[PDB]
Amino acid sequence: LRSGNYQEVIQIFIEDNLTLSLPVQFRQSVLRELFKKAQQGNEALDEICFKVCACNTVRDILEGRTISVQFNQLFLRPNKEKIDFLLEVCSRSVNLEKASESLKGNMAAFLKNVCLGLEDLQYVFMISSHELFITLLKDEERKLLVDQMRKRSPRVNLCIKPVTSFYPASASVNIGQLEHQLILSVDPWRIRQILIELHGMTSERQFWTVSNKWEVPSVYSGVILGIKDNLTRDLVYILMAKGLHCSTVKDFSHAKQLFAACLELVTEFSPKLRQVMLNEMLLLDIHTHEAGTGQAGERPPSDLISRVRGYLEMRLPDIPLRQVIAEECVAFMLNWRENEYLTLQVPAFLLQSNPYVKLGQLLAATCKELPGPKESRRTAKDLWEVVVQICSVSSRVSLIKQRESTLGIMYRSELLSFIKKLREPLVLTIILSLFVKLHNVRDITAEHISIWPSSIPNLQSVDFEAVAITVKELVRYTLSINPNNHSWLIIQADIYFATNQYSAALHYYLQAGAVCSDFFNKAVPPDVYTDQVIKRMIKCCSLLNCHTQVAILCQFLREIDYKTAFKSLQEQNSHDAMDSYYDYIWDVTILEYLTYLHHKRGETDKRQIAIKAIGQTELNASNPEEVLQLAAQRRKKKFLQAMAKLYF
Amino acid sequence: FLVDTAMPDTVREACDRLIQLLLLHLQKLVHHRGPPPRLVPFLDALKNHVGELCGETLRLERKRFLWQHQLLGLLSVYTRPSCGPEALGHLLSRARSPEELSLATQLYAGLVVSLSGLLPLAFRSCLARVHAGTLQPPFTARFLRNLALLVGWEQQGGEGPAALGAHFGESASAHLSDLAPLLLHPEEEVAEAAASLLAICPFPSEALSPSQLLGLVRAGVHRFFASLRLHGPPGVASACQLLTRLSQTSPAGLKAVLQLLVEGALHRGNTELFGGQVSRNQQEVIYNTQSLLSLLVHCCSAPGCGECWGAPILSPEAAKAVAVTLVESVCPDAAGAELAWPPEEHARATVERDLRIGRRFREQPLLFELLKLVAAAPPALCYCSVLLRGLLAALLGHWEASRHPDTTHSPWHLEASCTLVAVMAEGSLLPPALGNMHEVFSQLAPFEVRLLLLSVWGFLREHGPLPQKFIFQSERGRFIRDFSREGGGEGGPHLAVLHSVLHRNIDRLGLFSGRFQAP
Repeated sequence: LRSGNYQEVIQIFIEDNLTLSLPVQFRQSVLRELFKKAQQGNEALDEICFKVCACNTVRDILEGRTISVQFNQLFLRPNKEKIDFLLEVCSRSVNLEKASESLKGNMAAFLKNVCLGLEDLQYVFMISSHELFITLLKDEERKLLVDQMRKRSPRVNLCIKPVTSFYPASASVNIGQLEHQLILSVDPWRIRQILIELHGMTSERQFWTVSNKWEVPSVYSGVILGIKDNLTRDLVYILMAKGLHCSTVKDFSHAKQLFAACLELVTEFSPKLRQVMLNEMLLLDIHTHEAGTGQAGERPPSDLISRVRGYLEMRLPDIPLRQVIAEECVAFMLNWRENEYLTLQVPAFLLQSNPYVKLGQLLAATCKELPGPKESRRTAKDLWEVVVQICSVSSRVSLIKQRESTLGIMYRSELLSFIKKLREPLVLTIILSLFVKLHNVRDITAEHISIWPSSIPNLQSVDFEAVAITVKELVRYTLSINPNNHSWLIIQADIYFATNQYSAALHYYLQAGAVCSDFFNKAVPPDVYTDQVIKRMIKCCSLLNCHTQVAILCQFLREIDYKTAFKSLQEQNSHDAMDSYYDYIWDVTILEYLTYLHHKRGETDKRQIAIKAIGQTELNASNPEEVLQLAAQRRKKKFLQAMAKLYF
Repeated sequence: FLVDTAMPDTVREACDRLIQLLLLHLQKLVHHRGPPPRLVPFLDALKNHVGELCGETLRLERKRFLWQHQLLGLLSVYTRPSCGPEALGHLLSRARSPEELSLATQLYAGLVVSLSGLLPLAFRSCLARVHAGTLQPPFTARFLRNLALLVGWEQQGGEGPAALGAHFGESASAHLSDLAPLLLHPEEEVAEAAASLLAICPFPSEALSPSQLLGLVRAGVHRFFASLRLHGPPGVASACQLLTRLSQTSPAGLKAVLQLLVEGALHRGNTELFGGQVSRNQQEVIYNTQSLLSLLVHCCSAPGCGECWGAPILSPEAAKAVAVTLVESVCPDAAGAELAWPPEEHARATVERDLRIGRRFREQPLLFELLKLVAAAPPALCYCSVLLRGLLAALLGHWEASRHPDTTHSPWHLEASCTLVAVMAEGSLLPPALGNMHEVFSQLAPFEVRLLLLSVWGFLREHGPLPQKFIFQSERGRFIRDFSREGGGEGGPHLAVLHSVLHRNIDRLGLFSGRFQAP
């Protein structure tokens, strides 16, 4: 070790594994010092560290002792070299036919357990093929290990071709069989061939109607049924229908193939069909990008953005247009923080023509001006009137029941659907803040609220029922899009506290704390367990009769609400395990009140429990201001985790 | 009758031709004129027997599966209620072979070309049956394992899943919160089938909710514990994978997985698997310990060749979490939670707490193992300084009260001192010169080892197990405690006592002088 000849030292350990003359603590110490040397520099010492560790582990197994942590660390990335060196140390130190049954059984069980810890199955063969492994255990459990480990990751094969009993005796059999293949078909070229032969066999029968599950929008039905050629019309209809159906079932590649085939087909004889199909291809590319290419926060390939910009500035009246394509384009712009274009580069006529573009421009303007104290208001206002006019009723009448007679540029259902297409967090939270500001005019805490006006015009015309529907839907959707969003959990908990769903309110306050803290591992930041939030979970506990929880939650505040804590502790109709939760009370005054409360009621056992709870050196009020704070925060954490278990 | 009578051979071929014509005519009637949809009374009575039809199709007889599977597809396309997901769910809950399962994929392919969202509805139908008295737990475990088969078959995606477009893993990804109660399901078939599914079923692409994550981790650790009590080391794989994947969702998921595992393991239940006091075989304890240490190191190691002999670095944050949960479980009062070490005169002030820590260590040998795991990350052992000082004080008191002329009459205390010194030196809280001291513990009378442990206490007073003394070496990514830079970190005055002990017992400690040299 002084001279650095570590290989012969590893050989000494291998040989001593036979004799056990070297001390085990000596082996541990040299292993530690070798690892310390490897941690500083001399990267070649990592191999020596594994070698001495493997020898130590094999000896420990022979002496019937546990497997070291470094042994599993070194097999976190199993290698042929590592595992073979371990196996040869295993074989060279076992001393077969003279090791007795103890060494053999221990060492064979170690071989099993090192087989178990391998992520790669071929590693588990090349141990199971090791001679010591085959000699050590038995002649019957090896196949058991191999088969029980094979079904760990068994290979699954599933026929994807739907069965077909295509037994061609009559023409009806053939026509139905080819219809079955076409409907089971997913590739555009096979569809084209099937339709060509179907037209060849028949005289004048169309073939776009051999399946009612194929669907085409009505805005395109007039322009798609006007094709003079029967076969071309049939093929275009089938390609559109199956492309849309594949888009519904998230079969992106097949839909793209069908769409490319129809697109290259329709260029020869129709410009209107070509333009409609370019719009469809743009929509498919947007959806495919957002589904597969997105899902992790990566920018568009900048060519989809150019196509979206061209489609927004298209302005062609002859082409049939789908409002869903424009809505998806606006959502695509809003999700990838393309605020500059929607704010400045958007054409003027598009705002007055498409309400979706106007709403997107307003949202981009109100999101890009957030750092501005007064500049933000100039657009947050206009957004406020446009949204409140959307959620208003002109002239018993209900916005949800009618879905008309609204003063806004969009229906409430259309507004909700458009918001549902947005994933960008800033836009989503701005919409949440706007609708929450609409919720409390005629509470709940949600971020950027002072940027919207308070006084509103035509308060009576505002159907607040539709507004409340929209806000509950939006909070649940946002909690779905980011389950680990603490502020949204606070919003939902405030809602449930307002709706007297005090259990669900407590539960969502706890989710918010588990997000801010790490399941209440840390002190939950006071900006989220505010005095409001903590007092509302207090009130939820009170109204669920979780009164001792009220007491523990009363001290969670900046000032311990001794009034509400003592009021709740006085309650005897409790569903919160009064005596089991006094440990969570770090406050001496609350526990003293508990002592007097239990003494006056004759509860000798509870009085003794509370007295012992006070009689703690850590809870002494004379502690030097650090023991008490640590005890208070640890009781906060453990009480919040008990609430987590009792509520989620 | 017609199917059974399609297999007088003139009547048999008349019936085969009849069934071919009937399948093709039903294909015409089910879905045509795409104007109310066509009504098939034949299939209108078959929606009442779609489950029985699936059962006869899963029989997979020469031609019966072809004919009856085509008929199930036509029933699914025909029935406006779309029994296609119902058929798929009954297949999944009653298919017994990968070809019986292949019937489901063929049905979906024959239906995905005409229907949408079939698998999610099949899954929810099966699970609604499951959590009720329906789909009796054999059927439940069948559906669980068949959905696991589907999820994996998509996950090993080839032409099958791609042309199918099933999204089996993604479709099951939204049903995580139903399989977790099935982890708590009393039927171990159901429990472990849900364990397998959740282990491989991808988590929500957005995130895992504090409720979702907490319940999933609770059920995963519950599966781990029940299967470790029941099945042993080889039987925790699905719960372990589910828990580790839950750990990789977020640092909150990691710490939740580890803390639930710790609380359940240090619980009075699940403790006989691990040498905990209140006769058990030692081999099974050793290899259960290896099992959860493997799970712990898998969760703790930073994911992601760094040489063929190197090992992944354990995250100091995960080992710090292990240290803090260790401290909470063993020494909860933490009246002396400060990491630096107080004067040895304070030991008599906290005799009860330190004796409680020593008794907890004696009852549970697994505590030392977690100490070594924490010491694997250099900065993490600083947070164990309370437990280290308590164990050191308990050992010091025992050696004060040890009247034996040697130390072999107190095996537990001797090994506890040796292992405590080894843990402290491994975490680089002691210099190597003062860390080789545990080897000569066995050849010393109690007062020499007491003075030696007092020297350890003195060194940890002068230096202190503080994370800020650990400089993060970015070249290798591991924190390094440089005792040379600390000043007197090689035990300047602390090695004097050790050398005096060596000199006094030189007749027995002569050959060990090489472990305490200055370099």
